[PDB]
Amino acid sequence: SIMSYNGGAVMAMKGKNCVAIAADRRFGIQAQMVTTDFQKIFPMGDRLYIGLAGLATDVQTVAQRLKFRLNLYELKEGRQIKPYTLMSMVANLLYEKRFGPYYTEPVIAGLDPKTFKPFICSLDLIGCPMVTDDFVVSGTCAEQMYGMCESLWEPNMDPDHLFETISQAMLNAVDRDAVSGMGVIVHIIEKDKITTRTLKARMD
Amino acid sequence: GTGYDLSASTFSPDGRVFQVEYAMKAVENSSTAIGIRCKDGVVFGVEKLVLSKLYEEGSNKRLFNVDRHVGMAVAGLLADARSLADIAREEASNFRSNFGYNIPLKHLADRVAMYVHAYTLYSAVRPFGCSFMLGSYSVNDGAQLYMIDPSGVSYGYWGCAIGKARQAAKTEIEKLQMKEMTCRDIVKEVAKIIYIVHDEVKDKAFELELSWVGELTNGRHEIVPKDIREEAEKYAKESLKE
Amino acid sequence: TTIAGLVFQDGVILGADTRATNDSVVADKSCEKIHFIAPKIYCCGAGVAADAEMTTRMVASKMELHALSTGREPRVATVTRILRQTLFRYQGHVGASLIVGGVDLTGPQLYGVHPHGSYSRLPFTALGSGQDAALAVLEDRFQPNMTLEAAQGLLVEAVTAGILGDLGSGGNVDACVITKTGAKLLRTLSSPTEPVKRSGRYHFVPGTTAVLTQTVKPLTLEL
Amino acid sequence: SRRYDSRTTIFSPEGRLYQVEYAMEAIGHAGTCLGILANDGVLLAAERRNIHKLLDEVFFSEKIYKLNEDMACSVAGITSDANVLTNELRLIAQRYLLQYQEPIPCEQLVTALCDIKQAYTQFGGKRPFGVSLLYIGWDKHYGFQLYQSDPSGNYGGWKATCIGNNSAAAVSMLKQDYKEGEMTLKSALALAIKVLNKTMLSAEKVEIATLTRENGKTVIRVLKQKEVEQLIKKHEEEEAKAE
Amino acid sequence: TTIMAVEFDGGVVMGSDSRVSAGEAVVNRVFDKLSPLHERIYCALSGSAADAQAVADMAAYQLELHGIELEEPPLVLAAANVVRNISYKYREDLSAHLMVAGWDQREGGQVYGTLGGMLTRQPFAIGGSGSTFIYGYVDAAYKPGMSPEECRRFTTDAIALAMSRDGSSGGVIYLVTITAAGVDHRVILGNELPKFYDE
Amino acid sequence: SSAGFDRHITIFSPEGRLYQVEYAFKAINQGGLTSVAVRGKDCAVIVTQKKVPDKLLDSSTVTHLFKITENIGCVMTGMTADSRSQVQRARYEAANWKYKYGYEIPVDMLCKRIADISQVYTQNAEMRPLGCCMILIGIDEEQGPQVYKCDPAGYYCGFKATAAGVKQTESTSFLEKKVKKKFDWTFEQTVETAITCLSTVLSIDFKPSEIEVGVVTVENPKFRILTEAEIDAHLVALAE
Amino acid sequence: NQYDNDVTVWSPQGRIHQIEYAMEAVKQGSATVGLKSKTHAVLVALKRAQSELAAHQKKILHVDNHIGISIAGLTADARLLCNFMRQECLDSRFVFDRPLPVSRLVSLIGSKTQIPTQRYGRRPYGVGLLIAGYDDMGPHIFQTCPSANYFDCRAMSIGARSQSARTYLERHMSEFMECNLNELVKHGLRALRETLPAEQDLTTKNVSIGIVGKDLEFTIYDDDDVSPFLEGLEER
Amino acid sequence: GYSFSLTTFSPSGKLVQIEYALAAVAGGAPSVGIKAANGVVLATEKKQKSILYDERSVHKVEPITKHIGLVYSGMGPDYRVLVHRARKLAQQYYLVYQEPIPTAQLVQRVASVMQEYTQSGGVRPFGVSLLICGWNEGRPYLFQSDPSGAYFAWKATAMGKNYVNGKTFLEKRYNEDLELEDAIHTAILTLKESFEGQMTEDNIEVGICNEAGFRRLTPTEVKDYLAAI
Ligand SMILES: *[B]([O])([O])[C]([C]C1=[C]OC2=[C][C]=[C][C]=C12)[N]C(=O)[C]1[C][C]2[C][C][C]1O2
Ligand code: NA
Ligand code: NA
Ligand code: NA
Ligand code: NA
Ligand code: NA
Repeated sequence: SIMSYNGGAVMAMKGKNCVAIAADRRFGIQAQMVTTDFQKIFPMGDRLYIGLAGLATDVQTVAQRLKFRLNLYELKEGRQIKPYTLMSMVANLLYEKRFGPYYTEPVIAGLDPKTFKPFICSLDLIGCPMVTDDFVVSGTCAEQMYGMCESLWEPNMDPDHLFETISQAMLNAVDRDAVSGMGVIVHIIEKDKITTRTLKARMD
Repeated sequence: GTGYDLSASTFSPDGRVFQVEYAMKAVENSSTAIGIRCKDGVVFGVEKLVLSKLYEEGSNKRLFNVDRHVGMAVAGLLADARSLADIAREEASNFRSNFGYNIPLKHLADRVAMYVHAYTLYSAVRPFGCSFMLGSYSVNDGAQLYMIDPSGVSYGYWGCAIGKARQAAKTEIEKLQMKEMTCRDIVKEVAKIIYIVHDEVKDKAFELELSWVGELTNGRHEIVPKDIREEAEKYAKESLKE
Repeated sequence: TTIAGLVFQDGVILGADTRATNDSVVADKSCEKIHFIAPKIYCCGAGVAADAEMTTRMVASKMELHALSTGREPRVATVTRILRQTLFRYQGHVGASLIVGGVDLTGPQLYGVHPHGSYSRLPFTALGSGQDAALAVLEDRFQPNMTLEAAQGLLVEAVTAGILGDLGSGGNVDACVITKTGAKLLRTLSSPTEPVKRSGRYHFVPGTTAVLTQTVKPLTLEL
Repeated sequence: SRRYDSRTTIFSPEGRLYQVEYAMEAIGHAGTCLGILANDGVLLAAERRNIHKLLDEVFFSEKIYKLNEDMACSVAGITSDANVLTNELRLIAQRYLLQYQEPIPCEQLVTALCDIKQAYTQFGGKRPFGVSLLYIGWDKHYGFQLYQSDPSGNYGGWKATCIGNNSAAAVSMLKQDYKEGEMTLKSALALAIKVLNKTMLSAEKVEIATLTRENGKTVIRVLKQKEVEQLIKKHEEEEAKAE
Repeated sequence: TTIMAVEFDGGVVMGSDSRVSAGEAVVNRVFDKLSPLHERIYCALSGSAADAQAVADMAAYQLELHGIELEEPPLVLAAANVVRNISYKYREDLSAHLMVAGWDQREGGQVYGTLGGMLTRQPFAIGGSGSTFIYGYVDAAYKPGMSPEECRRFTTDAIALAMSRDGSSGGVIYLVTITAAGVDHRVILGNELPKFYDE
Repeated sequence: SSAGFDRHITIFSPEGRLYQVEYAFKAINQGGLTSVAVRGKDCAVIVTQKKVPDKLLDSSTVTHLFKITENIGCVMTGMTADSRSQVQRARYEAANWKYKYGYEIPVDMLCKRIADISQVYTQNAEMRPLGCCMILIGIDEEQGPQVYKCDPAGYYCGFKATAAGVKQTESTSFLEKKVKKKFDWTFEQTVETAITCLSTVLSIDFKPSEIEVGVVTVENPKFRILTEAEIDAHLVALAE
Repeated sequence: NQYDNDVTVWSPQGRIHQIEYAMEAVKQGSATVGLKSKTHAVLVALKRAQSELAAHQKKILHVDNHIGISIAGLTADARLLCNFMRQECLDSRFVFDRPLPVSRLVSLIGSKTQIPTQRYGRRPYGVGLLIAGYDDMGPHIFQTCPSANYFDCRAMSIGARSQSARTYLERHMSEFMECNLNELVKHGLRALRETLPAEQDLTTKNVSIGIVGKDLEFTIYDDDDVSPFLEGLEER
Repeated sequence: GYSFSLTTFSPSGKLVQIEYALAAVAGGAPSVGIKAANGVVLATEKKQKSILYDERSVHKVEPITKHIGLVYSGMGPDYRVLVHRARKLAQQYYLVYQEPIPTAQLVQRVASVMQEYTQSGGVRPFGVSLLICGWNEGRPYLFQSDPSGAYFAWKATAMGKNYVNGKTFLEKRYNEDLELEDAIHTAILTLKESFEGQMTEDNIEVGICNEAGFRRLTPTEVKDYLAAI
């Protein structure tokens, strides 16, 4: 499979007035680990982040081409993009290659730059958007993440409660996936601040 | 009118397109051609002035076969006329490829007239210096005679004349009750009218060109055979004396 | 997916389930499959989710331009034509199976549009993986000129047969009742599966996750 | 058709490009626009021509355009032509960043747009863009920079320059009081207020923007009405002390 | 599908079954496969539904503009060549067989086959998956000089016979009678079908 | 006032006029004919001069009334070939509309479309506007009988009654006085008004072969061209 | 003049001056004669030398085994039109395996050369040809002109002072069809001579001969090959 | 086609074809725009040469989308080109961002089209000035876009015949805190200043824009406003 060539896991989770976004840190080609610090989560605003798993080259191309369109947008519009608008912008980008797609399945997490209400979503490789009020997952361990998320997720978690839930859902999911891991990075997005943490994770 | 007369994409202050009127002047300055619709077909006659005795008989023909059932008679700039015969031929051929039968003459005239019209709208091209007639005969359609001018106008006729003696040939055609006459009798009258409008003083010599399409030819457009042409030329010269 | 449609006495009723599956794994428990085209024209989508999303979006957009220019309420046959001719050009590669239902100056109409560009006008229809369950319920009890309440009941039963019988279908029943006086969007008209609650006492004491690195970036300076 | 052809990209007998020269004449009619380079920043101070009681203030500025994270510009000429060019400057900057994953060095962004303006004067048969631009920016190669470009597609880097209405008068006034290497944006702001006061003073008719470096990040800001008024009164009070 | 067209003195009769099937699934059991190309010209659709509908629509559009430029209703031969040229130009990408029949003031009632881009005028013609089982029947039952009612009866019996043997044909029978007078559309319901041996 | 090429091509004059568009309106009158279109309670009728000065012409081919669709007909005034080109375009646009949208093009939409095509000639310099005027009639399913007109300028509008050609100003001055009076606009009243509008304006007592009449009714919405006998029927009624 | 610089511009008299100016190019070039008998088509030409130290410009060109041409006008336009004729002939032998009927090739020249006379920025071909050929309809002499018009001829002459040659050809027209090849070439040479002033005469340097017929493929005779045809008559 | 510009700089640095296009706008029928606190009004003189004109067939006040509207002064046929293009541009924005186009964004995209016609080969500029109204953040928007491709945000403005006097009349009657119903009244008053004849609900056209969107006022609503005049 093309999606399992590099591997990786990305997940987003909604809390009470906050959102979380997490990813593994492995860069590997098939069974060979190459790098243990590969960036998969890219900031698209002060309170808006995109998580990209799948084929490494396309994770980098989609993030770069999305940043291009976003910069032109905020320059023309003279305002920070809304989470839903960034989702539509990713959908258009991905669907433009409907018959030769980028091998990536995005996850978006943020707070509205005016309403501060949490937003989470995901898109398939050809840009079909899916908004949820709990969690979204993408990666080679989507079954593992769905099991962890379905069991651990609770409705109005405080930043610290959310941090523990997303951390345990990622850690335990990627530890049953051969081609995901080498560490986990988590971003907790609040109205007042962004907390970034790397976890003590398995290195095998 | 000077200034407003160099381009077909320019109207003069009084709402006229002079480049089209100047193209019509080239038709008026040309020799006369006539076409008469009768009870069983259409007959064409052309006053074909001989520019030199060195040219062969039949050179610079002004009568064309545009389709097996359609004939064309021209007046004006001859290269433009031949170019229009090729457009009409290709148009008739295209209809057969699309629908599987012979193009109806009114449709062929409408189609060709719109190519002509297209050359009256822009500075990129010039209007055709040509006026032509299309004649046909079908059992379902009857006899049909159309005439297209440099502007792109197409009309159906009973009698028609284009060129130098356009009005002179018209008053002679009006003297015929062609609706109740046959192609065989009308050929005599066509040659007669050409011999009347010819200018012996201004033009040293001319050759008569005769075409026809009717019940006699089985809807085919063809030349009037040498014998029937000689009989029409003898009758035209004999009626010129008396 | 189980999407169904039905023509009754005073209009049309469109029905859909709310599950999106990613190869035997339920990704979305609550997705909207009934799309807006025009105020009195709606469309149920099945097939490739992105293709159904973008084709409905495209025709709603073309229909707004059509209505703005004409100054008239749009026709159901126009959305059928536009959809048909766009799908035909793509030779089935745009995997949109659509149920177009609506009300125009000629009354209620219902159409089935397939990915290849073929269509049919019908009194009732069903599409998606759960189409045969819905179609069995419609064939069993459809009668022409049904009352709104009788037709809504038949539609909920037809979509429910697909939800329970088809593995690729689930969640809730969404419906859209289109009449001469507009459209009433009944989001979650029925939930065949009642809240499946549990003793989900899964709480982690703060500090159970071992952290190696921490960085706090404040945003109060911008606020 | 040769009769109607204006012949915009041809030479005059003195080796002159008349459409370019006629475009320069238009720039003279547009609002005064100046730029001053200092050791701690750069500035653009421009005369506002959209002054009217019934005009609504919907945009951050009138003549100041952010181009990229480290650059901004100001224009003088046909405003619609300036909107075309400023949009293209943003595309060029995004294309550079997509390619190298670094911001476009200031001079490179200027030369790129200038090559497009130059093309309009050599081929195509089209009229040139009737715009002169002043660019302010920062980069890791030359730091704080000021540039000027003309309809000809010609450019130069400057310590202080002026485009638009009374440009020559403002340039000689700048030539007198600019001290090379000893300018701070506090002293450059006072020089901008002084030059504009003669070549035109109220905050309603002025528009100032600064480009500074704060914590390894570029800060581009247009001054508030309260801020501009402090600079106007500080100039008025400096003349009141001379009397 | 089972489609059929018969010429008579003064017009044509066209018939079709009503089943649209995706393999073993009947997707539409009441589909009318007789489409008007003009006032007195119809076509019978078979093969790929998407292709058949696309060709029928382009032919109807081409023929409408043709009829207006010519100031007369198109000839059935012009309709036959319009469909045939499309089917032939795109024979590798199209998989439909559109039988074209109707009436003219010039040639009257005529039936044309456009199978794979060819063109043939026939006294009667049959098409579709169901036509296979009724070749012997139409050869044994066809008689020259049939009246409009005898043609309808023949088309109905032949199509009912195919509908009973062919899994891909079924439903009701749609009939269309085109004459100088106009067109008569008729439906023979699945319960009112003519009965024959069926064991 | 003129500056440069503003009298030769479609560019603004110092007053903001398009001289070339103004000259295209003068080209309509070059034909010497006048047309009238009147809308009624249940119908819409068009009438124009039919001048066949030569017995040598086939009078059946001399017309200014054209069928665009089964239910839409028009009268053309102005330059003949330009008019036949515009009718051809109208026929194409109407057929193309039904192909893409699956319903018949409304009269206002066909008129708007022709007007939009004409506006291009008004803005692009390489070509001239058509020296012709199109008046379309038809019955709208929701809105009733319709009379629409478009210009060499690209303007278009719907009307209660309208005119074109040499006596447009005189025919509109007649029609606006007749529309102001109390009338129950029957088919007979709409047809007579159009005939006696053209007759009073040209100061001519018409003969059947001297005019041509086209009509659309809610009872029979197909565009119908009147025969010499049917025209004569209305002419002898006006003699009384 | 305002109706002088473009082929798309008709003058108020119904004239295209640019076509009439292109016609002049033919009149400026040296004279060439073309005539025919029942079996042969002959082309005779006056080759003009720019100096005593320069050779005499090629006036006769080979098109196909059954066709040859004589030129008068712009030589680059003559070369362009000759190359067109050669290709049209080649295509006919490739597709039909049969020589292209001469009258059909002349029709193609007429269509091809008419195109630039109706398009803006384009110009007429400034060349006139005399075409000798032989096909199922026997020998032929055709004339093509910058105006795009073409003529079927019994005989013809074009170029500088060619009216003199036409006067001779009009008189002896009656003899041509029964002449033997030597008698026919002689008639062409005498017509060519008439254009020349009374001082100069036809030499083996300024004479070119082209012949095609029932038994002869298109052959060009130029210097020593011209000598046999020259010896016969030398009076006037 | 003609590939050279028809608009060029004069020796005095003027784009004379854009100045002549502005004269076409100046000769056009009056148009007024007033941005009230809770909405926007667009009013125009829809005066027809005769009674024979079917008044409800064609419109001057046109919707672009559910929340954007337009009016103009100058060339009617040129206007229709810009309306079609503006409606199209608004749909492209909606397909990509799934959110109604901000008024300023639509104005900018339509101004670009207008600028093209001042530089592109073989075309003259539009002889139209547009007045675009909209509602998007939580506020009303009124913009003017002129033949050169330049745009301006306005609190209130006039265009066409007697526009300089209409703007002075608006200058003294504008209050930033106006209600939409009060702005409609003073918009009809601005038109009355230059209107020649008796103003009825059939020879004037009004369009409004608020949190509910953009719509035209019916002749019955226009009659009720004229009742207080
Ligand atoms: B027949 O040959 O079995 C039939 C023709 C048919 C049925 O429905 C239509 C609709 C429009 C035109 C033709 C037509 N074919 C089918 O029913 C099949 C179902 C679907 C998959 C192949 C083909 O189209
Ligand atoms: Na996913
Ligand atoms: Na792992
Ligand atoms: Na390992
Ligand atoms: Na069966
Ligand atoms: Na023009």
